[PDB]
Amino acid sequence: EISIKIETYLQEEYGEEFEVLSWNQPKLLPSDNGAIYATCISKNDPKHPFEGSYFNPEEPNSEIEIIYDGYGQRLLAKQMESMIEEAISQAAENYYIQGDIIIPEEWQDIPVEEISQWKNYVDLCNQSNSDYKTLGSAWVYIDASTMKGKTDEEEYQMYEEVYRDKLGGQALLYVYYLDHKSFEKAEKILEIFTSGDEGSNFEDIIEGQPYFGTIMRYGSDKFDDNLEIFKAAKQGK
Repeated sequence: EISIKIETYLQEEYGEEFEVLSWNQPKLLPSDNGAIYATCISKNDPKHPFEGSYFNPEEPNSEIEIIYDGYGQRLLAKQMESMIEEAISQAAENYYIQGDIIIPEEWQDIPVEEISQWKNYVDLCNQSNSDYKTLGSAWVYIDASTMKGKTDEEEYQMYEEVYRDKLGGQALLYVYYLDHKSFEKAEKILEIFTSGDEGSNFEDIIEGQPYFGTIMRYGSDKFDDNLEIFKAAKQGK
């Protein structure tokens, strides 16, 4: 089975045990043996899945080939999530922070021990004022019923600090203020699918809910959208 091959590889490669929640192999005919896209979790971080790209050869008992396992990428997402959580955990009780960091083909060969250190990743991304890479995006989903009463100014200031002082490059922030029941349904989907691959029913749950979307550009200490835009977005108008 393809799942067991992927699980066995990840465990042998990284020491921990993993689970392939699901996998996908787009192809028009069953005869095509295109790339296999697997949604995986480590048992130690079971609520935050990551995608890996594999090829499974034709003949029997074939050892699975790795296009890109996605684990170095996941470790970078885990850190992005952690740094945002330092602010989000003071703003609300229930939430889901989804890191969306994509390592390009050029860097996939870099050893995981090297690339997974945030400092090295930022160095790789920040080449010049003309040659830079967006570090990533954070998709934060908050249960609006469980806010901790920090003022809008205090909340915004904390995010500004994470993006300016902690992340260290060009990055985007999305904060959805979902109603309780919406959040709880959302969370169940986010636990088993990666960023962007949540599905149409997820899009239906979050549609119309108030959210704030912005970017802190390369060489900028502030977000493109000021406090006033944040307050308006948080109400929804």
